[PDB]
Amino acid sequence: MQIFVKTLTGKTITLEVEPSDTIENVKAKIQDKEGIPPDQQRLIFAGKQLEDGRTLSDYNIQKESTLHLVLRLRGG
Amino acid sequence: KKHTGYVGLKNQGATCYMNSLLQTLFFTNQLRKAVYMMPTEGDDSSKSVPLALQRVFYELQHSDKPVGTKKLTKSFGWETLDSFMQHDVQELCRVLLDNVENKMKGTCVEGTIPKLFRGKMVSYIQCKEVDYRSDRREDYYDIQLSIKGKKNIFESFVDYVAVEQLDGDNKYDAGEHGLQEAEKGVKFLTLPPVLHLQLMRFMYDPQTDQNIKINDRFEFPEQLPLDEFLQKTDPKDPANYILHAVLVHSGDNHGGHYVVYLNPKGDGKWCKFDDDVVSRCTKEEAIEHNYGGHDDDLSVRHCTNAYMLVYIRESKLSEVLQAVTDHDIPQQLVERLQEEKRIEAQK
Repeated sequence: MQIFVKTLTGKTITLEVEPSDTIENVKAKIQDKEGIPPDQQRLIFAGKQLEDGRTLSDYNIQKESTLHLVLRLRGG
Repeated sequence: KKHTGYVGLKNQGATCYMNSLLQTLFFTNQLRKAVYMMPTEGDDSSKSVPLALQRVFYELQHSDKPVGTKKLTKSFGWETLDSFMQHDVQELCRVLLDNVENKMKGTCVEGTIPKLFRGKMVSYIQCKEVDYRSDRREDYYDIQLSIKGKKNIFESFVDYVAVEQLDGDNKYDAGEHGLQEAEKGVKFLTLPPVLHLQLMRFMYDPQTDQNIKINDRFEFPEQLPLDEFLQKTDPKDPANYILHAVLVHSGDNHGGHYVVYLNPKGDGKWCKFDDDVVSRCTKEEAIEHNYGGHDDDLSVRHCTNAYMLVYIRESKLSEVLQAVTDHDIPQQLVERLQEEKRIEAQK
């Protein structure tokens, strides 16, 4: 199925995925298109930051769902 | 001795990000009350995040000196060294509210968090060459706003709802129609009582694998009308928002410091909360000064600006920011806490 991701540049890109794909898989597909290292990626959907290890069907992410990609501004 | 009326939070090492969030949620009065209400009687005071939050909130509300957060980090299951790692405050917010929301499920305060922070959006897709349209409604607990090239929050929302072209490399999958060119546009169905805005102050630079923070100037107002961005507006409840808190990040994401400015009662009377130090400030110090974009400047001033914003809906303000008295705190809680101020005494 095809899902969307709003990137850092504010543009919406498509990703071809399967319900059983892991968040790590998704982050991987994003690196291919946007070139951002997975370890820097934070995926936000339905108010939740997607957890590595879980899958898309775990978050009921269906076709046409839009994920939101953000990075980090760490501070202490 | 000092006059703010409010107390700060002690830094454990690199927990400024946690302290800013805690003040932010502590002054979301309606949520604080809901947390005081959680059933913590039979909870292990070393594993319970809800008991830890209740404790931190109670202290902030009654103490007259900085509040510690060690029991909070302990209930997260962290070891001492974990308090020495810097973190993103919006990330902490997503993870924390989710955790507290789940813990509230099954209780009398169940659903409180979605009620305060969750909204709904509608995504419209349409094929340019084939007559086919498809919608998708999605919840959200905060909005990431595009900053680059945007002068203010209005241009940013205008950009958020702007229709986009699903072109070439990102053509839309219609189904029996295969990959087609289409337009995607997003609108809001609802905006929550408490609105969290994450300012997209980043860009990834391929020639360093690094996130280079965007410190450009970006204006946000004290009063924020958002009816323009709702699919359908309601006369008895315009989406008029009032600025409540400004979460400020200072530095590059190679080390930074978090601070939060709030006007707790939503009355324009601002204070700056920098870890253990709470001080009264002017509106400009909390607002304009955190717009950013002070370049050619060779100082920290250029990299110090708003990252996360908190607005409260005008119509919900008196409820969300309703005064909290001891009357709102369960005897069971007060007593358990005071029995701790004891047990930590005779030992």
